[PDB]
Amino acid sequence: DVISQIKVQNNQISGGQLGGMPQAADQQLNASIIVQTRLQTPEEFGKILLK
Amino acid sequence: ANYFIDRPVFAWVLAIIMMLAGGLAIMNLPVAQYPQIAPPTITVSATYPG
Amino acid sequence: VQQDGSQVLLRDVARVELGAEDYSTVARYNGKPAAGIAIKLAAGANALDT
Repeated sequence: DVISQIKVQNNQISGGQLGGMPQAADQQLNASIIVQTRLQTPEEFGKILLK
Repeated sequence: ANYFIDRPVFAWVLAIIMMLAGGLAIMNLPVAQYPQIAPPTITVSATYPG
Repeated sequence: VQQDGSQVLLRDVARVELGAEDYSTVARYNGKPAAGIAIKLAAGANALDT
């Protein structure tokens, strides 16, 4: 359970782009989406939710 | 050296051999705009969709 | 498959279309859609006959 939770909560989820090819006409916004990033400090690791 | 003056046929034969070798070279010699000037570089490309 | 019995298909939830792999490039030749190829020659080859 600990290994699976670490794998789930220490991932590199690729959100994508808020408006990207093929985009709609008259589209005037383009930005990247950030969902998750890999943890960096033991304090963050110790806060992983097991249950 | 100077001994070709006594033997014109040897000089003419050498000239003919040179011309034939040059024609053979021109027949099969690679041509290009420029030779390999840039140092070799290797490119590694990876894609992570999204 | 629902309890009613009607079959749920992919076309019922999505649009399936023969599209492109990479959509992030618009290539136009004189304003018209186009695609190109670059030929990089070989070593020991004749650039004229090639």
